Amino acid sequence: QLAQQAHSNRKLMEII
Amino acid sequence: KIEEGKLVIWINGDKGYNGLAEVGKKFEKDTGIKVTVEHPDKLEEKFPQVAATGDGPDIIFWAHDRFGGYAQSGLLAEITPDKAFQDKLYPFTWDAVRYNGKLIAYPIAVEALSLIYNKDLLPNPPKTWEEIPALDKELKAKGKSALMFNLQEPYFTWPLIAADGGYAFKYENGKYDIKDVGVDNAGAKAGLTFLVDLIKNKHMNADTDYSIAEAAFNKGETAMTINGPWAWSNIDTSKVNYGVTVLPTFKGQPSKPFVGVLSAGINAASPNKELAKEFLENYLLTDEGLEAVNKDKPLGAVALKSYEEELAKDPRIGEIMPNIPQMSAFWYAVRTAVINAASGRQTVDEALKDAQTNAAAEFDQHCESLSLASNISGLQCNASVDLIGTCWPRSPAGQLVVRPCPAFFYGVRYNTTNNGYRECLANGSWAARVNYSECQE
Ligand SMILES: OC[C@H]1O[C@H](O[C@H]2[C@H](O)[C@@H](O)[C@@H](O)O[C@@H]2CO)[C@H](O)[C@@H](O)[C@@H]1O
Ligand SMILES: [Ca+2]
Repeated sequence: QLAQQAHSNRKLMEII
Repeated sequence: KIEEGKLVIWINGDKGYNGLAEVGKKFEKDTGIKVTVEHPDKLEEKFPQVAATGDGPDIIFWAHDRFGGYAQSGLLAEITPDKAFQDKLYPFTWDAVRYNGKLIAYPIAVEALSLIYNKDLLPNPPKTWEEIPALDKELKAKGKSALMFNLQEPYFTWPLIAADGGYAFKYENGKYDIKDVGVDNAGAKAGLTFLVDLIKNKHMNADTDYSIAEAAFNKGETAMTINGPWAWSNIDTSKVNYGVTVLPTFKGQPSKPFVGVLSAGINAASPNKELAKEFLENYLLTDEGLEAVNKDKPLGAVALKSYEEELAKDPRIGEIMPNIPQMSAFWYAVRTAVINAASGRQTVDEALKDAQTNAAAEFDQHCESLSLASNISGLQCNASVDLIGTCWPRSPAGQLVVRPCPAFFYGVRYNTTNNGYRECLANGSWAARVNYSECQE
């Protein structure tokens, strides 16, 4: 869930 | 590119465009210049989109509140009527189309919303908003309703929002204070709360648009509507027996509709400016030209003195709007607030709090302070907070900028020893994208 929260953060930072 | 040697005119489809086209046909017969009148939906937003490319109509017709933004974008030609022509129109109409010293449009008509009512259903119209819920109750027992009007456009609800104290921008020190917005004060809250309550109690439907309201009034289903003089022509046809009167009071205070001056601007990229001036001054702004338009759809009150003297006898026949560039932010703020409050998506409080922010959207603060020891000559990117919450300082154009990674991001630890990277472009805009690849989890 946190490691998933991290993988989901990556995708965000990658766009922004 | 705009075609030389003809005139293309844009006017909203609710106005007397067929009457305008007849003035155009006379201009054609006398000059051999084709005049084409067009009426695209949402023209007020389409005009700046098309015109900034050097395309669009020769002449654009809208209420004056949009024209300051157009002029600041360089989209409008300065107009050049002689003092004698200027004298034929009311002073205050010229004031409405003056922006930063210059006349930017010709005033045509003065537009104000009124209460339109069905005399057969309602021989005496209510003097107060407060009596409308009871009236609706009586009318519902007969399978009718008291009131339907366009809830989708804030122009129609503003009169009630403004009645007890709402305002757009405050006139301070001889100018509109763009920081002093009044969409979220007690009076605005009270007006909008009333509207939401009308809806909560099923006296009105949140989804009512222009067409539901017009059809409802004209089929004899609702006793009242709110609209401008352009709408009268459609009622005339319907043979509902209608009256027109002042909007009712709220908490004992008159309704306060924002008044528009329908105005005609000349596209700065037109190669037909002298033709457009001739058409406007010598054909449209005459008794005969305005009569041609008025006969199609009523103009209400007009800028031209000689013709207004005839019209003022009509029994059927409130503040002038600013023309400032911030008016479109204001209208967008109120539109959003009204739709959100009416549909229950937000409370009145929430909606109008967001409206205050959006109306003053040109104005965050903390980021600007955190690098005010800079003195840069030439192009610069201003202090800006990115979508992640990272503060980018005021930087020279043409430079890569380096800021540490956020300590927390969505409640997540990051090492602030790592950096993110953003280019301040050669033109002084920030690159749209930030490189955050290095901020490891
Ligand atoms: O509703 C926001 C809208 O209000 C005014 O637009 C009026 C226009 O003045 C009238 O000529 C008529 O056509 O109806 C419009 C509303 O449907 C403002 O002029 C406009 O800028 C604003 O967006
Ligand atoms: Ca429309």
